[PDB]
Amino acid sequence: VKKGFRAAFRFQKELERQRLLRCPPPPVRRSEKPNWDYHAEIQAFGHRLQENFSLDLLKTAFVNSCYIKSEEAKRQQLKSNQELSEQGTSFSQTCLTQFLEDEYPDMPTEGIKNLVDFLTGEEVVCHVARNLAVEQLTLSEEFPVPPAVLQQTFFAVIGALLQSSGPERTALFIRDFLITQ
Amino acid sequence: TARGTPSRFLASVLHNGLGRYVQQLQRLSFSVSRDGASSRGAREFVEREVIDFARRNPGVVIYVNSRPCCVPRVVAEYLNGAVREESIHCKSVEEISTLVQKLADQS
Amino acid sequence: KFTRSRIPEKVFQASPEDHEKYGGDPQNPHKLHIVTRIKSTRRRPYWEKDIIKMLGLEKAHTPQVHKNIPSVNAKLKVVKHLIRIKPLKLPQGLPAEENMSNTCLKSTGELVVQWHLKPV
Amino acid sequence: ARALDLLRGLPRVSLANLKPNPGSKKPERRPRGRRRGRKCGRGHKGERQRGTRPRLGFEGGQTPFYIRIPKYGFNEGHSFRRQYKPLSLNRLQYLIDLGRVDPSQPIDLTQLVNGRGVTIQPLKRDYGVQLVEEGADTFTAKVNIEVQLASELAIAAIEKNGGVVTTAFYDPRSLDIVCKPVPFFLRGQPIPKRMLPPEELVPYYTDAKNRGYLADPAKFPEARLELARKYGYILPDITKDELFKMLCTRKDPRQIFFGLAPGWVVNMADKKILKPTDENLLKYYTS
Amino acid sequence: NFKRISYAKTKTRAEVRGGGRKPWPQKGTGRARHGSIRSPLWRGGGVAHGPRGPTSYYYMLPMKVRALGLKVALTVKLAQDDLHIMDSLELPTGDPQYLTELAHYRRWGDSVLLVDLTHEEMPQSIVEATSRLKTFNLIPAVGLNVHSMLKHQTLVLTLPTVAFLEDKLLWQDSRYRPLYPFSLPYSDFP
Amino acid sequence: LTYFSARKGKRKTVKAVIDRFLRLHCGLWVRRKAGYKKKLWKKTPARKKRLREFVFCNKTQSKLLDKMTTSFWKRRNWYVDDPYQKYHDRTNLKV
Amino acid sequence: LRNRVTDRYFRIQEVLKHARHFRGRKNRCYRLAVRTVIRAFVKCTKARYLKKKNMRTLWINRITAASQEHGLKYPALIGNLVKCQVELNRKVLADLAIYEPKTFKSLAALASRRRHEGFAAALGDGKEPEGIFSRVVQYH
Amino acid sequence: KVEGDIWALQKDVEDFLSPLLGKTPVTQVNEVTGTLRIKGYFDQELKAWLLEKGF
Amino acid sequence: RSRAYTPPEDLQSRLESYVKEVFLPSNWQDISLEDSRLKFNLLAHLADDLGHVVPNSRLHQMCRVRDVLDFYNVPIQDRSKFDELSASNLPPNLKITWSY
Amino acid sequence: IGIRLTLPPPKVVDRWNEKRAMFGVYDNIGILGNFEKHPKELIRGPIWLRGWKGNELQRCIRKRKMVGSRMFADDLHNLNKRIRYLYKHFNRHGKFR
RNA sequence: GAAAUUGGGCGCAAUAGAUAUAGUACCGCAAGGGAAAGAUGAAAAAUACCAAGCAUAAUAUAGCAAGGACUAACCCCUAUACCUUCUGAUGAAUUAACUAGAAAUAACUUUGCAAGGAGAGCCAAAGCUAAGACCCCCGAAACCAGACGA
Ligand SMILES: [Mg+2]
Ligand SMILES: [Mg+2]
Ligand SMILES: [Mg+2]
Ligand SMILES: [Mg+2]
Ligand SMILES: [Mg+2]
Ligand SMILES: [Mg+2]
Ligand SMILES: [Mg+2]
Ligand SMILES: [Mg+2]
Ligand SMILES: [Mg+2]
Ligand SMILES: [Mg+2]
Ligand SMILES: [Mg+2]
Repeated sequence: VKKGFRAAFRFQKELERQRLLRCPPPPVRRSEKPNWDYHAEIQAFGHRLQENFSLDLLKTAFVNSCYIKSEEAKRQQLKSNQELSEQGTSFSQTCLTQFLEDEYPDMPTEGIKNLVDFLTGEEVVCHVARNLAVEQLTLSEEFPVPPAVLQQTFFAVIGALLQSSGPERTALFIRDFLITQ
Repeated sequence: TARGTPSRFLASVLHNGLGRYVQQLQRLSFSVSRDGASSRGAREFVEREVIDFARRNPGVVIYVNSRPCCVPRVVAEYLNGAVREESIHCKSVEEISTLVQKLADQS
Repeated sequence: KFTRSRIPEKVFQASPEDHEKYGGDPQNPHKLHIVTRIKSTRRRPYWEKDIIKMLGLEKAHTPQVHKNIPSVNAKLKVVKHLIRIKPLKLPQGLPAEENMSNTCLKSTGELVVQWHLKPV
Repeated sequence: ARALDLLRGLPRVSLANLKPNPGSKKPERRPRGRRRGRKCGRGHKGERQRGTRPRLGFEGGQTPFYIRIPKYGFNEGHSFRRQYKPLSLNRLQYLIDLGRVDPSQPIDLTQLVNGRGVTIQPLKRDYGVQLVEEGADTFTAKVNIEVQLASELAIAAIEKNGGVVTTAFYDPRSLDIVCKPVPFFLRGQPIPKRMLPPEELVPYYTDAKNRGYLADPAKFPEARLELARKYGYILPDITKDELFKMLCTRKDPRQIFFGLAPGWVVNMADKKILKPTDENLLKYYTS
Repeated sequence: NFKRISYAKTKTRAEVRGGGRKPWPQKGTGRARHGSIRSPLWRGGGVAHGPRGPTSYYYMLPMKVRALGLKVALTVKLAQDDLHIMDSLELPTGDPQYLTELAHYRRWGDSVLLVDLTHEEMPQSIVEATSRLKTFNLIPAVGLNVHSMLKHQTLVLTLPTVAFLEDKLLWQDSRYRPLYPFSLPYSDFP
Repeated sequence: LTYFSARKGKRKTVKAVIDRFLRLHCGLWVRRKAGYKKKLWKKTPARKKRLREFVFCNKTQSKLLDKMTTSFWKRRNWYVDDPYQKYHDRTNLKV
Repeated sequence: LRNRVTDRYFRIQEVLKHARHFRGRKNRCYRLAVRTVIRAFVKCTKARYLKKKNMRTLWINRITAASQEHGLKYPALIGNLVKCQVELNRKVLADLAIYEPKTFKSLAALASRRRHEGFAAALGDGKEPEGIFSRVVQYH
Repeated sequence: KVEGDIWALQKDVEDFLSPLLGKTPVTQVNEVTGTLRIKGYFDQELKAWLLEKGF
Repeated sequence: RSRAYTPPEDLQSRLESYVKEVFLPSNWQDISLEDSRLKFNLLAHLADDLGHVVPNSRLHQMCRVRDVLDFYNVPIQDRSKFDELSASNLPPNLKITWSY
Repeated sequence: IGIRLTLPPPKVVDRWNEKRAMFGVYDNIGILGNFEKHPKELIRGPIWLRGWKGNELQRCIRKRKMVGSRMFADDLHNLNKRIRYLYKHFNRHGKFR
């Protein structure tokens, strides 16, 4: 028994690290960990992308309809997402067909439809919105945020930027995140 | 060495310069002891430099936790979900400012 | 025994064939040498190592300006196998205080006092 | 000071703030690491790494320097030679000017110790003070000194100004009681009688030229007259002025302290003096 | 450190028990040459350079440096605004909770060093109040030091202790070199 | 020499050194020259005049003699009629 | 033992995180892993010079191969592109050789054109007009 | 025993001694203890100088 | 009993009124406080009134009335650092907690 | 693996103990109690090292002459052998001389 | 190497600290030498993760076993094991634990005071006082004294 405390503390934490690598816990969503202020971080998501939102409208862009239903399942013991996502995916489909009809005039429109259904696919939009902190702000039922839900929240964020600041700034947004894919 | 370490190819996160530039640093989490000689330079960093820093980039959300720590830490979280936990243990304010700007500038 | 080598004076007397070979004039000679160390002082005697330290030639391939006076020429005659000597020729004048910063010594041996980076 | 005004704004000094004066503490060099220990300071394995280099002065086999040389008596009788700490007159004028030695009293050796003008140590066989002629010019003091040796020019410098010099003698026992008298009156012994000089020094202290305390008080004006003629000053008469009763007081031989007598037992506690009245003790102490 | 005495002692290779003859001979075995089973390489052997005996770490600083250290502690406590001077340590009641409430109201600190002039003449109420408290400590003025001025946040003098400290510490300035110790009698010292 | 005695734990002087040398208080060790009373019948009078001299010591000889004696011997000595007393303090050095 | 060492698992583990991929007992035993881990770090730093060297000979092999496709040799190509004040380097020429072989073919045409002007200029000696691609751009 | 601003005393000593040297004397203030340390013996000149100043 | 100090706006006339009530001439800002009763009455009235007392570390520094005047018009404001940081008009992305 | 798996029981240290709160008192009993005691008369310990500092050979010499007559028999014997060793070491072995 | 004379723990905590759980086991004719080791819990009237070593999981041309790398483990290229002793053979299976620089004369650095310093003794022609900072581990044949042994 070697007297002292610091080697036992360091060894105690390395044992904690091998406990975390041998049997890691299932990943918890970020709003259920320390250092979360939801409102401050929606505002940070606004200023991060270099645009302004009406913050309540972006807040409803992150609130799904599954979350309200399981939330009211939890009440017994909020505007949904679908309007903004409808407007956002209608707009982004027609503006992606604008860009891809302008810069590729010789394409068949079957090919423009398959390009646009790539740039609004679940693989692309789910790969984009996991690196723009959309997934951390999504109020969803289950974690990880399932890909149809997160596609819906991403186009809800496009709809909220549309009602915020018009069609030109969303056209620059869609240009800078969906077309660069 | 290179054969013991993993390697990777040079990349960006979501084509980070093509359309626009996005600050890849989401959250900083300072934790600073109130009474404690290791977080002295953290204390004088919160008092002097963290508000100026928080205004020079508003897409970064900064949490100063200020608990009784025995080693102070900064925990940078990035947009692609990486976490860099670095210590600000026994550092001056200027060394902490170059460290925090180092974490801000990178991805 | 290996000793220090004197070199006789007929070695250092130019011939008019050499004035035809190199570009020199025996009347009105040049003022400044450019000396450049191009052969290491290691595996050389310690006196030659010292003369290289006095002349300011511890870096190889770095030019140094000297006077064309017989004392500096005596030290240069000690280490003439390690160095390279060119006359410092000056096409325009020596630089005044206006042109003091904007000079460049070219590889020909000339020192130009206006160094633009534009083609002619 | 701006510095205590700095100490307002700083945290309180504790046992967690203290730090030595930079430069005080060299770091301990100890043989661990690549530089402080592989051979650990000793070099290659010989006799100086093993630890066994021979004594100081061993020259490896030739006869050592400190033994090739003839013994000569530089230090032959060193611990029986007498030593006398100098007191220059520049020093004693310095003591008189700063109030440390009162010249309106007799200046025995106790008064030069209690003003801390002269430190003499009776072990390491100092036999007292010798006057030193340094500072004889610019010595402006009427004084009465009792100094165990005195050069003629120092007698002249004192006796010019109206002074009196006498040269007393002290045993190492007697001198030791004279220097620090107060640790003798805590010793409980009666005051002893100081002994007369040895045969070397009886011709010193019986001569009136060097002002011996065993010499005539009938040969002193001849010697004071002779120095006053030699060094060119008109000899002032001590008899005229008002300090004459002070400038005449001598303690006789076989008296160590000034107003006291041998055989007395000073009781420092209740401030008394026990005096003996037995006749055999009085024959012994007044001898 | 001057009062410190370390009682750590170990056994050297000569003091540890047994080990007087060679374990195996010098040459024939293929084992290492050893001379005792108690040399410092052996499990059970002596310690080569361990602590030896009671060692005392005694040293005196000169008394002018200790006295100047008491001065420096007093000016530092006054300059940090931690000196408080009373006229006497006489409490209206002898409970501890009165004195902790008083020290909390005047924003003194966690720990208070009360200093009175003598140990005989300390008032009974401050003795009963501070003899129970862990952080409020009565000390005579003779007992004043520097470790316990820095250990305590506030320091509380009375006016007789202040005149005492001025007398005892302004004495060290303008005093002669000693002929003999000051416990012995002098013309003017006590 | 003895660095720590068995009785006192003090340094000891080498008494050969005291018996042969003279420490002046500035640090200079005076010695006598070797052979100054030997075979004088075969020595030239210049050499006999050289041998009867009080010769100072080297620097390393001086530091060797300092290490071989103790602080009693390094001490001011205010003797009566000392012959060497005018040689103790070092006058007018420019180092 | 007054203070014997508590923190020794971590010194060992500072060495052995570098040896986790060795063979034999070198990944396990500290005495063996120190000699091999030190020796691996010495190789790791002396191999910076060999990385630079081996890339350059690799580029000369690729420029050699691709210029032999156009009849040139490597000394002809590099010499007569220096002589055209085309101060491309070996890395860029090897990468153009792989990825842009028309630019490499036109650089081989510019270097063989300059090579022939060097031949015809250094054949008909004396004062003559210089070649067209033989002209230099003076910088002052 | 210098009590006060030692940098004024270093300026005035350095202005006093530089005619006796040509150059400014090379000194060292020790602002903590309050000493001032000059190179070369100038004890009698500084004692006379400080008696002139009134200290 | 809280160490916050906010200097009054009539402090010139109040302090001057105390200087007259301890005494009185013109140029009253240059009155020396060399008398110790005068200093104790003046600063005792000011400490009784304003609730703000000259500390021991400063008490020898006022040798004129003007120095007490210059002392009683610095705002000594005392609150915790949690109440200083959160009142320093933080940006909307600084979030400060105090787990105490 | 000589390292402990559970971290040790906590070290409760009372800084306001009797000994710690009154440490250092009467270190200045000489300089402000009229020099009646020395501070070296405050230290308690072995009788041969109350107010004395020496190296090991001197602590052994002083221990032998100050308490050695009533030391135990084989402790006195071990101590004479230590003085004999430490004598033969300090005086004959070392680097600097 | 005198003398006169003077006057509880900034310990250890099971290879440590005692040899000691025991002068026991064992070894020796004897004197004599001399070990090792234990860990639950409040209650037993409650029966994890980590050394080396292996196993899960044998191997694939080539070579101090790595490094540069690489899409890729190997293949390509580079690379005369470490300590110590010599100007340039020794020792080590491996892991864990243990295991080797000890003295403050003089000088220096930092304070205090300063023609004086020092809490007597001691030094002093700027000194003196205080502190910091310098001096290893193992290994013979032997010699002597006293026992135990035919
Ligand atoms: Mg033994
Ligand atoms: Mg042996
Ligand atoms: Mg043991
Ligand atoms: Mg005795
Ligand atoms: Mg044991
Ligand atoms: Mg055992
Ligand atoms: Mg294992
Ligand atoms: Mg190979
Ligand atoms: Mg072997
Ligand atoms: Mg080990
Ligand atoms: Mg038989």
